Amino acid sequence: PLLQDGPPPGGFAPVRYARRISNTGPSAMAMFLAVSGAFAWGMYQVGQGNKIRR
Amino acid sequence: KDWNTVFERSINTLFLTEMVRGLSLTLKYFFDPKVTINYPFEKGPLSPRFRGEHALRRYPTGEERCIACKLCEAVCPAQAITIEAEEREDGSRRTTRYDIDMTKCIYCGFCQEACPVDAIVEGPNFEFATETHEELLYDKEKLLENGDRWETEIAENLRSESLYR
Amino acid sequence: FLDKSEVTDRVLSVVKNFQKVDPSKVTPKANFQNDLGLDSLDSVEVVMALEEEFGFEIPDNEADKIQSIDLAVDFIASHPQAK
Amino acid sequence: YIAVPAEILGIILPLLLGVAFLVLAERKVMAFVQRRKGPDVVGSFGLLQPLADGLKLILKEPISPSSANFFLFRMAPVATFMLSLVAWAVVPFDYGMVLSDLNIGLLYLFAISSLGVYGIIIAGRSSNSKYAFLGALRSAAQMVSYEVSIGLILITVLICVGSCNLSEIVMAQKQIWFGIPLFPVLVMFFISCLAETNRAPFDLPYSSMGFALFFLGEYANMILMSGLCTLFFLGGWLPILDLPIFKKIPGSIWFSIKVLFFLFLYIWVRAAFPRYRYDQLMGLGWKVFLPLSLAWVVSVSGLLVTFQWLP
Amino acid sequence: SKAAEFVISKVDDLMNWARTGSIWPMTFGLACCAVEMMHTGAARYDLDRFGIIFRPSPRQSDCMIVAGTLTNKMAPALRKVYDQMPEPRWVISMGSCANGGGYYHYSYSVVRGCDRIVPVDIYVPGCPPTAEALLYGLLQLQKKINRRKDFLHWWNK
Amino acid sequence: IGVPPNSANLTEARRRVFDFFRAACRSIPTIMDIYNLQDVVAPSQLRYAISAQIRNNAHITDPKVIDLLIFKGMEELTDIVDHAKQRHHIIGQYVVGGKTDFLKNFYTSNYF
Amino acid sequence: MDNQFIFKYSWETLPKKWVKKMERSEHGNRFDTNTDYLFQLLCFLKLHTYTRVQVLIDICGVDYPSRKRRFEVVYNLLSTRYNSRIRVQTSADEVTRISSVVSLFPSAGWWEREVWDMFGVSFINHPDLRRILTDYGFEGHPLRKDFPLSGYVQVRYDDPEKRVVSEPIEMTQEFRYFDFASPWE
Amino acid sequence: NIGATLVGVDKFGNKYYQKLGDTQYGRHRWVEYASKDRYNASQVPAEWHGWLHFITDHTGDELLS
Amino acid sequence: NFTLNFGPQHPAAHGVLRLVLEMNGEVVERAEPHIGLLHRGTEKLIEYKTYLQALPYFDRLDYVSMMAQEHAYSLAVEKLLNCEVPLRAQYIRVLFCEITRILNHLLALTTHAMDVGALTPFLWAFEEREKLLEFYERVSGARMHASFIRPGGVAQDLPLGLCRDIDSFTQQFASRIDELEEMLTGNRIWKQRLVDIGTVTAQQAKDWGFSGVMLRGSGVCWDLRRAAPYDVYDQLDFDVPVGTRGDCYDRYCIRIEEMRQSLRIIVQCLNQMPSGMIKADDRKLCPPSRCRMKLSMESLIHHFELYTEGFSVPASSTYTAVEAPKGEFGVFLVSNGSNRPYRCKIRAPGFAHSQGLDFMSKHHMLADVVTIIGTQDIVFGEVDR
Ligand SMILES: CCCCCCCCCCCCCCCCCCCC(=O)O[C@H](COC(=O)CCCCCCCCCCCCCC)COP(=O)(O)OCCN
Ligand SMILES: CCCCCCCCCCCC(=O)SCCNC(=O)CCNC(=O)[C@H](O)C(C)(C)COP(=O)(O)O
Ligand code: SF4
Ligand code: SF4
Ligand code: SF4
Repeated sequence: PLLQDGPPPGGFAPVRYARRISNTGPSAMAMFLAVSGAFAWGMYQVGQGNKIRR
Repeated sequence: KDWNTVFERSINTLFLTEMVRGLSLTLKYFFDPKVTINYPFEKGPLSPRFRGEHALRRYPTGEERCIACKLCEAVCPAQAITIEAEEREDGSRRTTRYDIDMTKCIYCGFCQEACPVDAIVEGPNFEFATETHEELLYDKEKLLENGDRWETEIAENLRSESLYR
Repeated sequence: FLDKSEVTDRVLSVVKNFQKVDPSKVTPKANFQNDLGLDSLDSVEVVMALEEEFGFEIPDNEADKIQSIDLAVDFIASHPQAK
Repeated sequence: YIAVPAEILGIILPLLLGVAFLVLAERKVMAFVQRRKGPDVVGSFGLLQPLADGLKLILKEPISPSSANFFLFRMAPVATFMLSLVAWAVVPFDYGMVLSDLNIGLLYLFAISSLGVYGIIIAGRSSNSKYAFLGALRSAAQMVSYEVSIGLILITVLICVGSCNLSEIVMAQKQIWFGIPLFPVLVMFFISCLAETNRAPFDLPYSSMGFALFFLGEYANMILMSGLCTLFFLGGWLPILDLPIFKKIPGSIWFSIKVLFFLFLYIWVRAAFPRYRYDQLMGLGWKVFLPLSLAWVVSVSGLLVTFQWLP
Repeated sequence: SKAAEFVISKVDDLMNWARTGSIWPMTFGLACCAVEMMHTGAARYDLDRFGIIFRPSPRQSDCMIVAGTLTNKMAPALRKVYDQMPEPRWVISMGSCANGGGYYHYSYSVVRGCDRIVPVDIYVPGCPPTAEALLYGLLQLQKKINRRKDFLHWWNK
Repeated sequence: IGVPPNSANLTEARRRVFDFFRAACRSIPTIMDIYNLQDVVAPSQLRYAISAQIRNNAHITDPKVIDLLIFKGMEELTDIVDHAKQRHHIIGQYVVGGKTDFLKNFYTSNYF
Repeated sequence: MDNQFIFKYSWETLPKKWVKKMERSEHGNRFDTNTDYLFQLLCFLKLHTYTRVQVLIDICGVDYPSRKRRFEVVYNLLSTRYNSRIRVQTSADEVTRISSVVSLFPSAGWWEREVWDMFGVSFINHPDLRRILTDYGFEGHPLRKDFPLSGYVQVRYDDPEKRVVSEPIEMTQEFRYFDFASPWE
Repeated sequence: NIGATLVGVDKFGNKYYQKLGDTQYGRHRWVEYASKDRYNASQVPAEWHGWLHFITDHTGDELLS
Repeated sequence: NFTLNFGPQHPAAHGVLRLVLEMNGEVVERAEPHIGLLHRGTEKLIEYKTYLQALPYFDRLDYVSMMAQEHAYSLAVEKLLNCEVPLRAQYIRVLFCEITRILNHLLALTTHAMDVGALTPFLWAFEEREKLLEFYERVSGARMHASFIRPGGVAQDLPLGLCRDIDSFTQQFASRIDELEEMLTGNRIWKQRLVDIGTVTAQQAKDWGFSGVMLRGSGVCWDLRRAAPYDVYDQLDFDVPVGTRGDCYDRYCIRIEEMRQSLRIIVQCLNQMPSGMIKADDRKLCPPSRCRMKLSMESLIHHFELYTEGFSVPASSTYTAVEAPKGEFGVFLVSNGSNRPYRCKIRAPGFAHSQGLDFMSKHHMLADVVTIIGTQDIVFGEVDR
């Protein structure tokens, strides 16, 4: 009939179709410092524990 | 290139920073609602145009709509329909044999859209798996039983596409 | 080199298996297609039987040259591979 | 002294039940990750599925492939089952809850792990399929190449403890867990255990009980390597480092929790990443892990010696 | 029969329960019905949830779903694969092509039904059958398995 | 390698016939090993079978038809050399093998 | 670039003895050549600067049992540079060997094998001309008009023989041919 | 079956439930079969089959009339 | 060197794949694919059917891209009939062809990733595949084999909510593609298993008859929707992605970009779709309305003749090709003036792609042959008819 399937008046909403970036990270600089500090402090604590065990 | 860039891309090579980004996505999908359905209890959505099990309809007075015109048999691309007809005692044009090979049927709906009296339709039923081959050789009695069993749903669907067909 | 006796026996024995070749006519000098009235298919079948009783091979240019059993038995006696 | 078989049964049968439920847990966790549900019809939440699987593989009326010596083929799964279960006699679950307290436990574990190569090799040759033979040879080479790095990481851990007793390695982490300082070592050990078990991106690959025993041995190896990962780096049965008010929880629960965490990491890693190629497995395992493990051994030994922090 | 009618019944029920709860089909994907089988095992319908997991080799599979057009050149391989599965085995025919030739029934290079090569236990009609139609077919196969009385018949002979 | 160009006379057709027959003869030992035909058939019964086929197709005088026949025979030989065909197929094709014909046909069926 | 330009250019540039029939229409510019000039024509149309046809789309046969030269072999060609399509056709019967074009277009091997399998047309200098689609040991060429739709043989499993066997065809329901042709066409 | 509304009851005793969805749907039209003996996997009459499969919005009690 | 056989009967790799590999060591020296296991005689069966009766055969050729083959067959019939199609029908056909392209690209990408070993993206993609098969199941009555596109116009009109639901789908398909891309594109294992694998030069692609993603990965900017546009494709804005190295990674990136552009085209088709009738007004070639056949004599006569004899195509022959998701899908239709096609060759892109497997895989590892096979997006329904 006169009522036919189609877009509503004014058209549909605009939609994104391109890739969205995602900058989710702890960073290159931060991770190295965190791991190195963990290594140093952990080795110090391991030495303390070894002293107590001795 | 830059020492900063070399350091940045060497850290990402060693710290597996492009795999943590995939682990995070998989984990985020771990804590999420599932989209699986309990098939025996809840069924997937369908459409009124769905082409399932065939059914032969009859008039509300109790007379079968099929007039043995063989117009569905000539359009069937799979040659799955065989019709035998003769003049009934009242002189009406009716079928004596109307059998459909469900093992040849391709469920295209050409027979449904070629019937001039809406006698043969494809109902919403899709759960009719059989344990034997010749139980899939539907005949006139089986098709009429299908039509009587699915009459209300078939009528509602045909009412729905009255605006489209 | 090989002695004439064994090669003559080996060429006189296998030729009697064609269900038409006369045993009385086969001899060290008896042409296949001419003296025995054979067919060209039999003319190549005799050569094939020569390489059916041994593993050596006859090139396609060494089969249609001379259809004589005397030259055939001479060539067989000059076959180092056989014994 | 007749109660030792009771202890062996009590450590063996729950291990098999845990292996079956680990297979179920893997098939459930992958389903949850991929936006579906695992087996749920059989049990209340699928908990009865492994029993149904067991009765199925038992009741199959199968035929023995006697197209071989029939001895090595039949005993290769038995041998790998031997090796997979025998390593659990030394792993401690709490302070005094170890079946066999060896003083050479780390080396005994290394020996048991190195002797696991024969089962797959014998199964590969005994099967007359040449292609299965080549696949078994490749798997054996991979297990070997990563067992080297596993041994080097064991050296890294052993330097900081000073004893091969497994129950003392845990007690050496009372101050802090070894996973905090040696975090790259922990990551390398986990990846090597992934490659050792023929699992994760490192997983390149007959019927009835032979394949059943191989499957059970592989999953028992997975559980054992998760236990080793939590035993050397996560403090074993020791509680959380801070907030010591929950001490009412038995130490055996913490070991179980950490093992379950590592098993979840196995399932997660296998679900999240694609497969490696053989020409890349060997290159990676011989060029990225051997040098790194050797360098970490050198660095840890040099740092401990320099400041006299040795055991 | 004071306990045989009871104990044999219970052990046979246990056997049937195990076999229905753990079915390992071997999907024999041949044509567009393979897409429907992949959709059935995906997240929406979750064929795994009933215990069904597909297998690559016939050594470890107790069911075999033939879903696609069976050609003359492929039938020997079909039969060879079927002959390699262990004894308690079932065959499910999926789609019109596997049932009776389907839309290529009158072709010169099509086997008019997989039941001419292997014995079929369940026929699933459609072209292609709906994924829920395949679920119904597997449920019907389960219902048929529960009808088996292996231990009672063994006792009665 | 490539399909040979079409022949121009009957002599070339005969030469190709002989070449194909020799190729089939050299192919006999390979079939005896690929298929367990050792204790099945003599190494000359097959040779006679190919000879009989060539002889009963020997009334052709068209070189193109002879070339097509040779090509089809070579295709069949190549298929048999490979494991493509089943074992009983060659044994079903390559084996050498009272009132009146009319009355037996009459007793059988009306359609002769 | 277009059918109006390619037609005139090939009318002028091409040697006259090659092409014997030229249609210029919207359905497609066709060339009909003798089977002994096909390779030369396609080599010319593959190398010439203004007719750079570098893609052979497909090779198909058409069966005309009423003609003396029964089979029609069609070469659909595409020129990516000039965005144009050219169709070249030849005619051959059941016992003549036409030249192969695998030398010019390497992809022609499989379509030539398919044409030989479906129609029985043999190609000279084809590296390996064997059936590609039909079953092993298939006898007859199905795409011919005289070949029955259901074929001559049928396949079933023989339990005593313990293998899948081939038997003469026997339909449980024959193909029903419906004659819808009208006398007022 | 918790936080759900019972749409209607069938002649076989089957109960039909419905829940309201917002953006992703899930467990919004299902049946609690009145039987437990394997439930035959197909016991929904024609008047309720359309409602279950989202073919029609009529419940099935309204489809009868 | 020895002779190897990969016949995977399980559809974890196609299903009817038969490769006879000659391997020297771990490398493969030649790959000879044995086809014919799915040759069902489709080409010969077409000659025995009416033009209407032969339409469903094209659904089952490339059964991952159903609407693409129907579009080509319908366009060939219209070309041989000179039948004009209304604008709304053209927009519907373009919309559903792009939906089909998205479906095919999703299935290809994730079935290829599953062969490599990435199990997760497969189910994530089949969720969206189910969502789009819902749209097919709505307009037609079949989820997969929808005989919707027909030579005259389209089979029947759209339901009420289809446009709204497709818009809702397009609102999130971009994020779905983004997640799938995040799983695979940045991963180092995925790069290592595709980069420099299956390299093909542009000259090789042209010589071997490559088309679609296979051809465009080598740098050749050849799209049939822009070189020989059909329907309303010249009124829509979309880019054509082109590769730079020709390896399997460029193929994957182009397959992502093509699916994004198909989303863009779908949005444009939804926004610009006009109103009007969906079939040609020449009822001598299209069925009458069900209300008109039961009320008018000539409409009933047309219905009877169409559904027994069908239309008769004037004697001619032509080749029409469309841009199928796999590549260039062509139909060579020959008509003798009757109601049945005289000859109908189906030019399948997968034929020319599986023919070229021999040279792409030469001197490659055995584990790279599965990636080379999966990057071509081959289904055997079309390879052997
Ligand atoms: C509480 C529990 C916490 C979690 C515990 C478990 C941790 C693991 C969790 C899962 C992590 C992801 C697992 C993915 C498994 C497969 C990953 C293998 C990939 C890989 O091997 O990367 C290689 C290089 O990176 C590598 O080398 C990787 C190893 C690097 C180890 C870290 C070394 C850093 C040293 C820094 C020292 C600084 C501190 C001391 C001063 C190849 O990569 P490629 O392809 O580029 O080939 C290099 C050519 N050149
Ligand atoms: C296991 C092996 C598989 C393959 C086995 C072979 C299967 C196919 C067999 C070939 C079928 C054919 O018809 S292929 C061979 C058909 N070609 C001819 O028959 C040529 C006409 N014959 C003649 O000219 C003469 O009679 C001649 C016989 C040459 C000699 O006689 P002369 O020289 O005196 O003239
Ligand atoms: S649905 Fe199609 S194939 Fe089935 S009977 Fe009707 S016309 Fe024939
Ligand atoms: S079902 Fe319809 S089309 Fe078929 S014979 Fe009966 S009235 Fe005619
Ligand atoms: S039954 Fe239909 S969908 Fe299934 S394989 Fe045959 S033609 Fe394809």
